[PDB]
Amino acid sequence: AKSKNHTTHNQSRKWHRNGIKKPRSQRYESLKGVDPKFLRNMRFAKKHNKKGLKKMQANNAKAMSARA
RNA sequence: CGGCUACCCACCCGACCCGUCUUGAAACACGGACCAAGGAGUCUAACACGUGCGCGAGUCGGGGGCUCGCACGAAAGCCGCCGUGGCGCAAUGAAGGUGAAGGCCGGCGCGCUCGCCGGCCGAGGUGGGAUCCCGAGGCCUCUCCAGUCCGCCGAGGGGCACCACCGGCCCGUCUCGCCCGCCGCGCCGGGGAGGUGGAGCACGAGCGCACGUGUUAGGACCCGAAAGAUGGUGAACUAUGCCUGGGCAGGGCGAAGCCAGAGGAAACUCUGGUGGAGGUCCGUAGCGGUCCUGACGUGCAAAUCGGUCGUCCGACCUGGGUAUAGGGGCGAAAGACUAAUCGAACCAUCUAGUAGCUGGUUCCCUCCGAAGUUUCCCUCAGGAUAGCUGGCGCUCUCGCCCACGCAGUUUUAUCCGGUAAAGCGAAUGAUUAGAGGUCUUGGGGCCGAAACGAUCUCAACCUAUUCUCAAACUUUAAAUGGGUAAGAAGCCCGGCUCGCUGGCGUGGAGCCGGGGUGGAAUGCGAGUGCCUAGUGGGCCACUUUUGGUAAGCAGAACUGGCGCUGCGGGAUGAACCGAACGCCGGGUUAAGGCGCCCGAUGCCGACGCUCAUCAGACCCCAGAAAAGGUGUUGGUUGAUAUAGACAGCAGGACGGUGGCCAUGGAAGUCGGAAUCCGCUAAGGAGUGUGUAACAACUCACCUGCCGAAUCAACUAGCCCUGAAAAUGGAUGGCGCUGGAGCGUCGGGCCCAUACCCGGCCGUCGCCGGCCUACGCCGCGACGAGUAGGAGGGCCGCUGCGGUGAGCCUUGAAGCCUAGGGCGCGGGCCCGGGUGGAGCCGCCGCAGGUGCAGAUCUUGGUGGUAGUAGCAAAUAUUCAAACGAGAACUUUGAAGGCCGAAGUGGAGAAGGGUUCCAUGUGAACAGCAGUUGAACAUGGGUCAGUCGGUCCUGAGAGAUGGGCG
RNA sequence: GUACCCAUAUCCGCAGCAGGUCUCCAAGGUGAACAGCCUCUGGCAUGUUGGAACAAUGUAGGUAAGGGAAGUCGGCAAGC
RNA sequence: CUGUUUAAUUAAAACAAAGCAUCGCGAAGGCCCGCGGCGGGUGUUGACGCGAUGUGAUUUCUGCCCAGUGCUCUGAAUGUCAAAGUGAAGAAAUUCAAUGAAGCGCGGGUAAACGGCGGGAGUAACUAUGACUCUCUUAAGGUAGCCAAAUGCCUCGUCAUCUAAUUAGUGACGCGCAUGAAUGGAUGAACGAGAUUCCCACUGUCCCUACCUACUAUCCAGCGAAACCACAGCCAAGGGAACGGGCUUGGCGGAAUCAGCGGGGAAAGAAGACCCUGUUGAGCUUGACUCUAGUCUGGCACGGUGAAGAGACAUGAGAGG
RNA sequence: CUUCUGACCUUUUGGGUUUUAAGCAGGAGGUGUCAGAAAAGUUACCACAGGGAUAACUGGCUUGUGGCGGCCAAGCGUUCAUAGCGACGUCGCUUUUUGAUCCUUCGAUGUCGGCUCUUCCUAUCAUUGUGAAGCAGAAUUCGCCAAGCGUUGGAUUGUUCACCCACUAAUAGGGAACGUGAGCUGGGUUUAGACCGUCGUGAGACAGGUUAGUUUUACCCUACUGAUGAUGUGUUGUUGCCAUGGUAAUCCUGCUCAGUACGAGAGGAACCGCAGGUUCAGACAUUUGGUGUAUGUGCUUGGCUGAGGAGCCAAUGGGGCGAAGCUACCAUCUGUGGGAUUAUGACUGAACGCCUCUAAGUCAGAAUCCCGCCCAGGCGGAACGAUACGGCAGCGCCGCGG
Ligand SMILES: [Mg+2]
Ligand SMILES: [Mg+2]
Ligand SMILES: [Mg+2]
Ligand SMILES: [Mg+2]
Ligand SMILES: [Mg+2]
Ligand SMILES: [Mg+2]
Ligand SMILES: [Mg+2]
Ligand SMILES: [Mg+2]
Ligand SMILES: [Mg+2]
Ligand SMILES: [Mg+2]
Ligand SMILES: [Mg+2]
Ligand SMILES: [Mg+2]
Ligand SMILES: [Mg+2]
Ligand SMILES: [Mg+2]
Ligand SMILES: [Mg+2]
Ligand SMILES: [Mg+2]
Ligand SMILES: [Mg+2]
Ligand SMILES: [Mg+2]
Ligand SMILES: [Mg+2]
Ligand SMILES: [Mg+2]
Ligand SMILES: [Mg+2]
Ligand SMILES: [Mg+2]
Ligand SMILES: [Mg+2]
Ligand SMILES: [Mg+2]
Ligand SMILES: [Mg+2]
Ligand SMILES: [Mg+2]
Ligand SMILES: [Mg+2]
Ligand SMILES: [Mg+2]
Ligand SMILES: [Mg+2]
Ligand SMILES: [Mg+2]
Ligand SMILES: [Mg+2]
Ligand SMILES: [Mg+2]
Ligand SMILES: [Mg+2]
Ligand SMILES: [Mg+2]
Ligand SMILES: [Mg+2]
Ligand SMILES: [Mg+2]
Ligand SMILES: [Mg+2]
Ligand SMILES: [Mg+2]
Ligand SMILES: [Mg+2]
Ligand SMILES: [Mg+2]
Ligand SMILES: [Mg+2]
Ligand SMILES: [Mg+2]
Ligand SMILES: [Mg+2]
Ligand SMILES: [Mg+2]
Ligand SMILES: [Mg+2]
Ligand SMILES: [Mg+2]
Ligand SMILES: [Mg+2]
Ligand SMILES: [Mg+2]
Ligand SMILES: [Mg+2]
Ligand SMILES: [Mg+2]
Ligand SMILES: [Mg+2]
Ligand SMILES: [Mg+2]
Ligand SMILES: [Mg+2]
Ligand SMILES: [Mg+2]
Ligand SMILES: [Mg+2]
Ligand SMILES: [Mg+2]
Ligand SMILES: [Mg+2]
Ligand SMILES: [Mg+2]
Ligand SMILES: [Mg+2]
Ligand SMILES: [Mg+2]
Ligand SMILES: [Mg+2]
Ligand SMILES: [Mg+2]
Ligand SMILES: [Mg+2]
Ligand SMILES: [Mg+2]
Ligand SMILES: [Mg+2]
Ligand SMILES: [Mg+2]
Ligand SMILES: [Mg+2]
Ligand SMILES: [Mg+2]
Ligand SMILES: [Mg+2]
Ligand SMILES: [Mg+2]
Ligand SMILES: [Mg+2]
Ligand SMILES: [Mg+2]
Ligand SMILES: [Mg+2]
Ligand SMILES: [Mg+2]
Ligand SMILES: [Mg+2]
Ligand SMILES: [Mg+2]
Ligand SMILES: [Mg+2]
Ligand SMILES: [Mg+2]
Ligand SMILES: [Mg+2]
Ligand SMILES: [Mg+2]
Ligand SMILES: [Mg+2]
Ligand SMILES: [Mg+2]
Ligand SMILES: [Mg+2]
Ligand SMILES: [Mg+2]
Ligand SMILES: [Mg+2]
Ligand SMILES: [Mg+2]
Ligand SMILES: [Mg+2]
Ligand SMILES: [Mg+2]
Ligand SMILES: [Mg+2]
Ligand SMILES: [Mg+2]
Ligand SMILES: [Mg+2]
Ligand SMILES: [Mg+2]
Ligand SMILES: [Mg+2]
Ligand SMILES: [Mg+2]
Ligand SMILES: [Mg+2]
Ligand SMILES: [Mg+2]
Ligand SMILES: [Mg+2]
Ligand SMILES: [Mg+2]
Ligand SMILES: [Mg+2]
Ligand SMILES: [Mg+2]
Ligand SMILES: [Mg+2]
Ligand SMILES: [Mg+2]
Ligand SMILES: [Mg+2]
Ligand SMILES: [Mg+2]
Ligand SMILES: [Mg+2]
Ligand SMILES: [Mg+2]
Ligand SMILES: [Mg+2]
Ligand SMILES: [Mg+2]
Ligand SMILES: [Mg+2]
Ligand SMILES: [Mg+2]
Ligand SMILES: [Mg+2]
Ligand SMILES: [Mg+2]
Ligand SMILES: [Mg+2]
Ligand SMILES: [Mg+2]
Ligand SMILES: [Mg+2]
Ligand SMILES: [Mg+2]
Ligand SMILES: [Mg+2]
Ligand SMILES: [Mg+2]
Ligand SMILES: [Mg+2]
Ligand SMILES: [Mg+2]
Ligand SMILES: [Mg+2]
Ligand SMILES: [Mg+2]
Ligand SMILES: [Mg+2]
Ligand SMILES: [Mg+2]
Ligand SMILES: [Mg+2]
Ligand SMILES: [Mg+2]
Ligand SMILES: [Mg+2]
Ligand SMILES: [Mg+2]
Ligand SMILES: [Mg+2]
Ligand SMILES: [Mg+2]
Ligand SMILES: [Mg+2]
Ligand SMILES: [Mg+2]
Ligand SMILES: [Mg+2]
Ligand SMILES: [Mg+2]
Ligand SMILES: [Mg+2]
Ligand SMILES: [Mg+2]
Ligand SMILES: [Mg+2]
Repeated sequence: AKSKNHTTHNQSRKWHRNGIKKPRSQRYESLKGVDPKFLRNMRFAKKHNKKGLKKMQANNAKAMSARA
């Protein structure tokens, strides 16, 4: 009662049927796992961007449109 | 005259018997004698997903009620103040409980990491994103003005679905914090800011019906066990008691008791009779069954027969009645017997019990098409999980100087490794040998009373060297290989925000706006989701490799193949070498081959080698080495030959010197040291022949005749030796020798389903037409296939609603058919003949729906075959009769057997009319029959005194009683 | 109740199956005898068929010159 | 010894058996059955009996071990000790303590109860063998006997006899792998359908076969099946699932047959009884696991009357260091 | 599941207070078969579903082990490497030893040994023909062609093997599914009974020993043996031929040769021949012996026919003789030559001016081989005979024409 124990034959020819493609990798990669201190920085950074970035950036857009 | 045909026959070539387990099937693996009918994935519940329909934040009457009692009405219809209820619309906590809105602007409180107020909008934002919109400019017959109208658009705008990310909100917890509320001021509530767990929200998509697939529970694809439980039936065989009856020829051995005689003093002894005891001896019936391992062994028989046997007054044999009943009985004990069954009887039910295990698993065509691997399991014949497959789609991309994305690939850069190899005078580990040196000893020798007093030697040590190694060593270090990059997600500029960081407006991230896509080669359409079958027993080949002596052995790596696969070669084959398959006509080739089987060299083919008394003849491959050859053929390196070798013929083979060792010979000749010189042409102070010794003689050495190559080693091609196995045999055979062998090649030639060209069918894709739009044509690329999956079937069987002014007694169904056809088929249509009363087409619908098998079930018939076989116990013959008919019936005669423990005369149990007569001879009697126990008709069993009835026995059984 | 078989053909054994089954009566000769053999009373046609011939092998039986276990696991079988 | 047994493979050396032992029990008992009752059986019985075993005539014998394992007797002797009962803490559920039946452990006996019975080293005026001596050691270390046996591996042990020759048979030897005393040892007249060897007589068992009879078998008259059967049946070699009939290449091959014969058809019988797997079972056994009838105890009821003594509690007085 | 810890935690079901219990969060108590069942043995009385995924028997690959060889030459062999051996090493062959593997069969291939019987191999024990020896003769040893023909009788053990006695010319080695069970035998192994020893507390085990223990069927096809036959020649018969197949003869002794050769002697040959024998084959029955049912003859037991006479029955009643026939190595008879050649020995003669058996040529040469002699004669053929009345016929050769 003895059988062939382990092999890796006929494995590459199975793997390359559908193809060994890459893992997609879309834009704006997943941001979990990054440094919590940096993340606590960047969240308040974003919400205060969206808070105070109206007036002076609108001024600078008017200024750069007047220049060009 | 034409004709395909399931008619028959001839011929060439191909051609092993199907189904399944299997890596492998024609297998000396299993199932199948033949034929007809039956025969296997159904139904319900539940779930998931896809599909079709209706309604839609709803939906559903499936439970009831309502209508007159009408076949189809067990239908259908209605309810809505019948929505009770299911599922969903809201999740989350263990629970107490709690429970999804933000954005934009203006202002205030220190706008302070902070809260409040006022207005408006309303599910935030970033990058892609089908579509839509706008549009510079572009183009339509003289020049001006014209409008629709035409179409491409660089670029720009809003942006569906969906994807990716950030931000927001709810609930549970954790951390840090301060403020507010007051049916009552408290170990009371409410709130804030962060990081986390959630099956969440972030404008909802379900519900009902039906169909498909898959999974699970059910007898659940079909058949299959040894078992277990419940409840009953058996002691007619057998086991053992008990009761009541029955049975056992003759003989041999000769105890107790007795008698007589003799002896003795007594005790008692001796001799001859009588006597008839024995779990006693030979042997009959009876009972058993040892041996022949005899006969038989599809028998006479599901345990017999024939010889030969054991025991027969006994623990004997035996009939009837009666008792003991299944985990129980009984057992002189063998686990034997208990109705042909016993190491747990028989019958029915639970029961269609269970099975990871064998066997089977029924119509066609089209398309796609595997795996025998990872992990886990009391897992190792199995399952779950990934991987491989198929189906269903969906989202984009095309068509009208350049795209998106991708890659079993290369290049250009750039990293990584520690194997092949190499290395030890580089570490570690082993290891050979020589040389040099003088510190250290011990040990040898010598000068010496002794002294590192001096010296020689030894080992050890060190120094540079030298030979060989390493999977568990290494400085070095390949080839093959692995990753990344080769641009708009990128550059560059400018600015805002940050509680993070901090000399610094510093760093880093994020956000916003702007600017310029031509950034290696080559090829292609890509991305993505669901469901899920089969698979989880492998094997071979090149190369690299582990264990082993080795294997057609076991175990690995990379790639291919076989399995799942044909075809052309290797004769024959799974795996080899070419090459992969729709059906065909022409041409060409591949791998191979061209004496003849057998298509092609039937070339005035090229060059050489080899003769075998066992030749040789093509990867895998199907038998051979070490060694040797003056067999021949090349080749290498030397040595001789013109001042003549080489072998052949001819001449000699001395002298100082019978030199010396000896006096056994030796005057070169068994043995010993040696060894010079002269003459020459050269002689060896003599190789040997032979006289025991003296001697002729030769060899070494020398010279003539001679005429041109010769000698010695060594090497590799063919061939030979080495070479021996069982039935007679294998380059395939026949054969084959100026080849039909070996090696080198050439020119022609042969052919596979490969390639090309052309036709035809189908699939797929890309379309085209306002012609069954589910049809029609057009274009082009392709078609293999087991397990498996889908699609189509105007394939088929049976039934139901609809329809064909369907079909038929002027002949339907079914059956047969050397008849005519169609389709690639499933099958069908017509003709002809039987046949005698129902049948089909189409659109839907619903199934107990299609046979070769399952040692399938039932029914029938073959081959074997007019065969084996009608043989245990001696045996018949003649005449006559009745009769269609006489080996068997009956009578006579004759000859026989059974031979009184019978083949006789009568009974018990059992059988039930068989008893008897008459009549028949169809079937039965295993041949026949006038016969019978066969069939048909009709008869026969007479009792106070024969027995049952009556009695009790072994026992069985009722009331009283007790238990249940 | 009373027939009949009571068994190599009326029972059981799947049957007209050499199997099995309970008892009584039992002559003459030989002989010890109901031993085996032959007759008599009393039954019977040879046991589910016949004819022709006399091969092998058989199955049952019987002899053998010399030697007497040499055969064979064994004197098994047969013979004394 | 006679007897009996596995009917349908064994006839025995097995079984019983008389004889010998051993054990329980004086009836409110032993040993059993039974679902149940003082229901049955032994029992219509009473130790010369009933019940349960071992051994197996007589004759002669019955050795040594209580360590293990059983069995048994003994005492609340004292550790362990279950319900119920007592007492304490607590609002109570509950908790704790003391007391403590059987049994277990402690102690005694038993081997005609199961069973068991050593190995070294030296040592005698030729060598060997070794009575003796020392040591470790167990509970005891095989005593009387007996043997290459039915028990002895090595093994065809060694010697003698038997035969020409003997792995056989007998007789003796004994540090006997691993003999042995009721697990019975050793003899032993009679008898074994028991097993083995040799001798005499006898013979077809043989050298060596031959013949004869009966019944078949043969042919014919009649009447006639069954097993089995993919297809059918000539061989060599090769390859192949590795030993073809069928494939390939060769050898070759005439219809239809009868009587034989057993080489083949890996013939036919039978889903291998040997082996392995199964998470398939049944017999059995015990110091496997989980239980249970039966049984031994303790408690509570049925369950009463009379007398006496005490353990300890309840109360207070006196001694008490 | 238990246990412990943490919160002024939650729930403890009509509402409260307290005990208790449940819960959240995180630590421990174990699953060593370690992703975790709680677990002893035996079956020879066994059963069931299966496996050739998996042993025992053969077959196949392999050749360590076994057996059989070859090369080199240190030595042994009085001297002397190779007459005969040969270490140290080394290369092979064999499948008759054992082992390895699991490829085939587990819905069965009957398993050891013996008896009988056929054929084959050669790695030759003897015989024929030869060569070499440390071959004087004899007796041996080693080689070559060579498997034609032989290779026995017995005691033991079941044996293969082994060992022994005796014969012999010699007691060679093997294969064919470890040939051969529808041929036997069943002694052993290998069931169920039983005993003994060891082991196990036990059911029981023991390639430890002893003993008793059912061996099935052929009529199918092929093969083989034997017998009818079948095709063509018109029929049919006689006489025959031979293609092909089969093959059988073999060995020893005595007497002369001769106690001669040879040998110091002890010892001791060979050829031709002449007698026989062994083994085998083919016959045959005059003799000898069997057989005996001419049921031939004559005794004889018991019974039967009244008795003598004649007979009969007793599964051929017994035994005494015995015809014919069948038969025996238990009687007798017969068994035979030609050719090419192998091994070897030579001749002539080059290669190689010599030599040489070889290179071309030749010769002698045998139990081998083939044929003769001897068996059977084919989908093989000859030569010859007669070739169909009766009453028409019928049938042949020749000529025809339709
Ligand atoms: Mg596997
Ligand atoms: Mg299987
Ligand atoms: Mg296999
Ligand atoms: Mg097949
Ligand atoms: Mg089959
Ligand atoms: Mg069959
Ligand atoms: Mg049918
Ligand atoms: Mg509601
Ligand atoms: Mg059970
Ligand atoms: Mg039961
Ligand atoms: Mg019952
Ligand atoms: Mg009875
Ligand atoms: Mg007696
Ligand atoms: Mg006697
Ligand atoms: Mg007798
Ligand atoms: Mg008798
Ligand atoms: Mg009997
Ligand atoms: Mg009998
Ligand atoms: Mg028999
Ligand atoms: Mg027979
Ligand atoms: Mg007697
Ligand atoms: Mg039972
Ligand atoms: Mg029975
Ligand atoms: Mg079923
Ligand atoms: Mg069933
Ligand atoms: Mg597995
Ligand atoms: Mg797919
Ligand atoms: Mg490495
Ligand atoms: Mg290396
Ligand atoms: Mg499936
Ligand atoms: Mg599997
Ligand atoms: Mg392998
Ligand atoms: Mg394998
Ligand atoms: Mg497969
Ligand atoms: Mg493939
Ligand atoms: Mg292929
Ligand atoms: Mg081919
Ligand atoms: Mg080939
Ligand atoms: Mg082929
Ligand atoms: Mg073509
Ligand atoms: Mg070519
Ligand atoms: Mg040709
Ligand atoms: Mg050469
Ligand atoms: Mg040849
Ligand atoms: Mg296809
Ligand atoms: Mg009618
Ligand atoms: Mg129709
Ligand atoms: Mg029809
Ligand atoms: Mg129906
Ligand atoms: Mg059906
Ligand atoms: Mg059918
Ligand atoms: Mg089928
Ligand atoms: Mg069948
Ligand atoms: Mg049938
Ligand atoms: Mg039939
Ligand atoms: Mg016959
Ligand atoms: Mg017949
Ligand atoms: Mg008869
Ligand atoms: Mg008449
Ligand atoms: Mg008449
Ligand atoms: Mg008759
Ligand atoms: Mg008689
Ligand atoms: Mg009678
Ligand atoms: Mg009849
Ligand atoms: Mg009549
Ligand atoms: Mg009558
Ligand atoms: Mg009647
Ligand atoms: Mg009267
Ligand atoms: Mg009376
Ligand atoms: Mg009663
Ligand atoms: Mg009467
Ligand atoms: Mg009878
Ligand atoms: Mg009888
Ligand atoms: Mg009488
Ligand atoms: Mg009388
Ligand atoms: Mg008298
Ligand atoms: Mg009869
Ligand atoms: Mg005789
Ligand atoms: Mg005689
Ligand atoms: Mg005699
Ligand atoms: Mg013997
Ligand atoms: Mg006898
Ligand atoms: Mg006699
Ligand atoms: Mg009895
Ligand atoms: Mg018997
Ligand atoms: Mg009693
Ligand atoms: Mg005694
Ligand atoms: Mg004792
Ligand atoms: Mg004690
Ligand atoms: Mg208590
Ligand atoms: Mg005491
Ligand atoms: Mg001594
Ligand atoms: Mg002793
Ligand atoms: Mg003798
Ligand atoms: Mg003997
Ligand atoms: Mg002992
Ligand atoms: Mg003992
Ligand atoms: Mg034939
Ligand atoms: Mg063959
Ligand atoms: Mg092969
Ligand atoms: Mg073969
Ligand atoms: Mg062979
Ligand atoms: Mg066959
Ligand atoms: Mg053929
Ligand atoms: Mg025949
Ligand atoms: Mg036969
Ligand atoms: Mg089976
Ligand atoms: Mg398993
Ligand atoms: Mg059983
Ligand atoms: Mg409560
Ligand atoms: Mg309450
Ligand atoms: Mg695990
Ligand atoms: Mg068990
Ligand atoms: Mg037993
Ligand atoms: Mg296998
Ligand atoms: Mg095998
Ligand atoms: Mg088979
Ligand atoms: Mg068989
Ligand atoms: Mg066979
Ligand atoms: Mg021969
Ligand atoms: Mg054999
Ligand atoms: Mg036997
Ligand atoms: Mg035996
Ligand atoms: Mg036995
Ligand atoms: Mg016997
Ligand atoms: Mg035949
Ligand atoms: Mg001939
Ligand atoms: Mg005579
Ligand atoms: Mg005579
Ligand atoms: Mg006579
Ligand atoms: Mg007389
Ligand atoms: Mg007279
Ligand atoms: Mg007379
Ligand atoms: Mg008479
Ligand atoms: Mg007579
Ligand atoms: Mg003869
Ligand atoms: Mg010659």
